Amino acid sequence: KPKVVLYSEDVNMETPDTHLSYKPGKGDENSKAMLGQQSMPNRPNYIA
Amino acid sequence: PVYADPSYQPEPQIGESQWNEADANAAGGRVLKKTTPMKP
Repeated sequence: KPKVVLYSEDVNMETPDTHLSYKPGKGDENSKAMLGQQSMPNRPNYIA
Repeated sequence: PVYADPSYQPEPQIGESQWNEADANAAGGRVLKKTTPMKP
């Protein structure tokens, strides 16, 4: 009998104000290693 | 076939790069001999 249910879906994934501070390797292919990517906020930039 | 240079390797400030690492089959690290006083 099922104990867990996951409603899987695709989303319009974005990261508008951050960049990776760490990427396991080359190529953006989903993998177990990619679970450890680290994100970092982009530098502030005031314009006026 | 390169081994760690015992005079400075392994370097205490270098470890694994990800939070989800697979248990290492072989690991290394430094340690202080019993002749060195223990301090926090």
